[PDB]
Amino acid sequence: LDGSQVICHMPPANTYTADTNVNDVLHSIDQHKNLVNDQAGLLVFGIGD
Amino acid sequence: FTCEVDWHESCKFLKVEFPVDIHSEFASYETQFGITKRPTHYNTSWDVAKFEVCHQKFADYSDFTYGVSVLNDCKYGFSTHGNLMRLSLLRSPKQPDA
Amino acid sequence: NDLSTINECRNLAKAFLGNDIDSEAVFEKNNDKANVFAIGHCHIDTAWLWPFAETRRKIVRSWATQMNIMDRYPEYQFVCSQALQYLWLKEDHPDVFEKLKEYVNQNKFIPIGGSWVEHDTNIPNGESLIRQFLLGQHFFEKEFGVRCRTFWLPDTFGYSSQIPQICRLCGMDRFLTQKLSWNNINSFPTSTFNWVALDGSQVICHMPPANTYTADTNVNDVLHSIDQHKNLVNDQAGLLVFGIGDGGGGPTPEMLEKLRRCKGIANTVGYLPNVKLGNTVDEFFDGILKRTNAGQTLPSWNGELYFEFHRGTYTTQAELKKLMRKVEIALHDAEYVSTLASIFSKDYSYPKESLQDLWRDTLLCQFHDVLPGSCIEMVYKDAIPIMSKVLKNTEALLWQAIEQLGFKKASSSDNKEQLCLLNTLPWNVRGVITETEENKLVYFESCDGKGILTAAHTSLKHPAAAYQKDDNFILVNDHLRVTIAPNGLILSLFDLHKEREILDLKSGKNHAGANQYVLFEDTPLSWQAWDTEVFSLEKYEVLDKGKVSIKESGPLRASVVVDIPISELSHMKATISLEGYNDCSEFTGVNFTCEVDWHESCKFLKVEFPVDIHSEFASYETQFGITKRPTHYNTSWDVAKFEVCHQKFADYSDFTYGVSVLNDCKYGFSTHGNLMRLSLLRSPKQPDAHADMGKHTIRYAVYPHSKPLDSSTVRAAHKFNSNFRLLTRASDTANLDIFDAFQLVGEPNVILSHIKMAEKGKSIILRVYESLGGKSRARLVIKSLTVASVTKCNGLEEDLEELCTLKSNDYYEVPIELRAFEIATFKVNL
Amino acid sequence: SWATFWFEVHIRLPKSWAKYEQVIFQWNCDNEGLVYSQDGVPLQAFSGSERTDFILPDSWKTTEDTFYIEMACNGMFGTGAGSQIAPPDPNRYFTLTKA
Amino acid sequence: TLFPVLNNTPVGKQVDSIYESRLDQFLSEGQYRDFNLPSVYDHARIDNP
Amino acid sequence: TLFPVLNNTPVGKQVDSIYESRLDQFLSEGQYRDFNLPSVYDHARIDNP
Amino acid sequence: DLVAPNLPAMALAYDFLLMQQCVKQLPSNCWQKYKARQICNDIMNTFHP
Ligand SMILES: [Zn+2]
Ligand SMILES: [Zn+2]
Repeated sequence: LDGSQVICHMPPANTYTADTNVNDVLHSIDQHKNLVNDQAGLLVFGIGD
Repeated sequence: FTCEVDWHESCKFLKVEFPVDIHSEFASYETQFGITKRPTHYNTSWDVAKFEVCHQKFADYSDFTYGVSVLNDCKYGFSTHGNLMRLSLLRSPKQPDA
Repeated sequence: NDLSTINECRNLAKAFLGNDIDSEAVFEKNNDKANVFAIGHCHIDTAWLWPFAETRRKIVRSWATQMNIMDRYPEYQFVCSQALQYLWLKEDHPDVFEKLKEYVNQNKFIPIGGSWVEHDTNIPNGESLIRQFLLGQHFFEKEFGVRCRTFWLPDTFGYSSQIPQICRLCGMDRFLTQKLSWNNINSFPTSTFNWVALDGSQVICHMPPANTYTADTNVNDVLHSIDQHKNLVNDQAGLLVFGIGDGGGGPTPEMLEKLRRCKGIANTVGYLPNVKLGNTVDEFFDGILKRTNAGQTLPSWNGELYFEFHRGTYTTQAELKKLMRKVEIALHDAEYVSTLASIFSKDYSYPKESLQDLWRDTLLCQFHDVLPGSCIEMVYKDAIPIMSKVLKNTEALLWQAIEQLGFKKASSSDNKEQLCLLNTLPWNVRGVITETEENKLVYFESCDGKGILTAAHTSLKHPAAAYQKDDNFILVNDHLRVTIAPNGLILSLFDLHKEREILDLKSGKNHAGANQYVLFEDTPLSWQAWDTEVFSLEKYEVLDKGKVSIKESGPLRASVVVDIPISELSHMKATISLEGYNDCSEFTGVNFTCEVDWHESCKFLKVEFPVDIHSEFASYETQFGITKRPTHYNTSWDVAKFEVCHQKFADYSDFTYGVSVLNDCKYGFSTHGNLMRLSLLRSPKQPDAHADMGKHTIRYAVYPHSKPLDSSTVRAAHKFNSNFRLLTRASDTANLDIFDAFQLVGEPNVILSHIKMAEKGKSIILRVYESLGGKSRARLVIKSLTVASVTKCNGLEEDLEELCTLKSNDYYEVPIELRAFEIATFKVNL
Repeated sequence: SWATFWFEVHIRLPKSWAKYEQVIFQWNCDNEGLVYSQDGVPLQAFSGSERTDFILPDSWKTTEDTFYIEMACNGMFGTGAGSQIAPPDPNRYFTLTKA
Repeated sequence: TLFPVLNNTPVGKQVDSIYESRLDQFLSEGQYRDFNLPSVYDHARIDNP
Repeated sequence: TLFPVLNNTPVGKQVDSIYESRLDQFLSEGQYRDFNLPSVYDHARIDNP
Repeated sequence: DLVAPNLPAMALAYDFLLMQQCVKQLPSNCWQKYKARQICNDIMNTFHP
């Protein structure tokens, strides 16, 4: 609200419980909603919840 | 206002509405350490999603000259949309909690 | 080689189109569940790539074609918007106009729009829009017997947030537009919605789903007219507007034949939607309102319809916009003093014909292409002279009325003791500092009357002072202290009452002073004089090679002068001034005046001020109200608003303090994260080889105030824009100050915008409007008059309710109550 | 560009056209034109190649009459000089292709 | 007239997926069976021995 | 650190079509030839007889 | 004519042409398209004739 900022990132694959599949590894970069700014997505794999 | 509610309804949402004769384009709700101004007009899809918002202690709705606030001490969901302030009192869900 | 095969081919075709395509009976089958409504339209841009003398011929050459076609095809109906075009057709060909009104009475050739011209709705002031509707509707009620209920505006480059209320005032509760389908960033959410104004007034707006008002009645046009409807759940009906517009004749007859065959296809093989041709636009909107329970179910759009395209239209053709605002203010003053003279004097008739012609020639140059600066060089070599002539004639009318009141011009020979100042603002301007004959600063104070300000022989209580600290120029005042670097950039703008800096040069990208002049490489994508693009801010050059000199240090107005070299062939001279004052009300802030020798090519000169204000929105002023735009680029709807339209001031205030930027010629502003940026000058080249080359006088004031946007800022903006004419009393028996006859005493946010004489009667029309956004109450004080009645009329001056007028000692004090952003109009019958 | 021409058109239909219920006059100069009758009543416009046919109004096919064409040397959107939004061409010469 | 001058109650545009999937629960005999159509079907079913 | 605490200058997300079609004018010899690359090509072309 | 072309300008022209083709052709989900677009944008922001 006041101006303080944090560098926020969202894993492009819409789950923090990915499976390191081929489509997970793909979506982790190809589903990046703003690729013009930075071409790097985080893959968070596991079985959560 | 103090509601003593014997609540036993199933899948019902008890809310309370006040039309307030205030014509502003936004409503100031209170959040952690500040004030968040939400729309009141359903213009874009980003405003149709905000049909019920979170507020800590008071939901304000004021034009340039006069204003109405709604304060509370247990409720957290409010909805101001076009002169009609609506405080969400009680839900009766059933799926994870019978 | 055989012509009977033609007829048996037609018979083979009749298995797909049906048997009735040869006649007008195709539209009589299945005319109950109609989805696409077809109407013929001929959009003739009054002056876009041709002079007005060419449109005077385009009008007749298109409308006569339409008369003959409507004679041949009985089911065909036609619409045309501008009433000025009807006036031109009746001036050129009166017999053609007689036949035209015959067609109009025969329910064909529907006159729609209800306005004078298809004006731009962003740049002209609110009274200009009300005059558009007044003139158009009066012309239509006079010539024909129709009063248009549908505001037709398909080509305007952006809609203001108060248009629905102005439409509701002037009897038009419908709206049709097509331009908002050209959004290259955000597809508009709906196609048939309820456009709700700033205050709550609503019009049922519809956009032809096919993104052109120049459709071709093809199969894909008829399809898209229903299948491209952006909200089909609310109402399944789209309008097909077919023709050849943008300055050309209407629909060819083969388009009517293709429409007949499309209806035949829909009748026989039901894939195409059921076109209905024998229905007007009013019947179409009546059907829309009937099927949705009086529009209570359609989506709503509250506020401004932002057109995310043609954003350089605010800045291009700067001199025409300066002249337009000067002419609007001069017309206000002209009919104000003329109303006073006709009220008080005995042998003075209110100049109805002169003012009517002046308003016509002003509204003609408010076309949605002429005013926004999107025409060829010849159109502007025609529009600048007619606009300057309108300004000169308005000044002459004002002077005739004033001399009838008992004053005369300054003449630069009367003594300074006998100089007065005409105010014409509906409140007491505490003091005005002005030059008289030799750049001689004279201060005019009025402690008693709001109309005539006398000169002030006594000195000022709080004078300005321009001195020089170590290699820095300080314009000190009682309120502000402006520390200016040796290179022109304001290093500091300190407030002396609330001890706080108002710049924030540390954070943000702007790290070197406020009032920073920047040259952006404009280079738009497609349309050069229309568009400015969001990528133009990445290439820029800061002008930091200036040199500051103390121009004046007198008690009335301290001021430095900076000679800033823009480039080769281009130069500028920025005068930074701070005036002295008696009351804090008088203060207008730090004034800046740029003398720009502008010769750059595809450059955008803007001026930036970081303001140390952290709010999430900025309040700009629009016609009769305040529009709050974002400042954060959060969603795509905010990335489109990287440059917005504002009438007189752009405010940016947090809960405790605020900065406004007032102006009198510029219309484009951009507030985004502590950085306010006023767009000064564009240099397009495509429709105008020399668009803004020459000499420009750009005035703008940074007015810092110590609260959220209050009425003080609105009054300071109106004072900054107003013209204060130096008067001199002519007779000591009629020099009475009757300019306080009509006052508005009450809350300061209620502005007595306009005073006028009735269009038909001898009653006084007062256009009042609250300007900030709160339901207020006030009292119209009518001092030196005997008031027979005071009714509340609409925009066209038909009475609705009769107000209860009090009766004090000598005045009357009609008590009025205005809503959030209401535009009320009061007819005072004397 | 913007230059006006006035074509007095005098036609005589062949007699064999006692048939041919509809007779047309075609005019396809790349510019605007407006047919006036002998009395000055406008009847139909020509705009480039999208509007050429002018139906003779079943009245002066029997007797050889004359009408007038006020041809304005400019396109539907002015002259252009390269594109529609380009600055007008001071010299743009049009050619009559159909009469 | 029937068209109100003042519109002080905004109406939003119905989101496609939400209002589309809402129709699935009117004929569903699942969690909201008692509020929807599959509750007035029976009219006093009888199965006692 | 290098990451600023206060972010008082918002940055928008680049629209695809606009910033995509902008690249068309850097090599174009059309209206903006003098501001783009097809103006430093020549290096004193000579064609006089 | 008799030109003496700017060799680095022509090299940059070919580079920018290839990258603009990569922007126009590569699918809407490949990060190479957006990296090329960012580089083209920086080149256009960098070049002063
Ligand atoms: Zn969880
Ligand atoms: Zn137009």
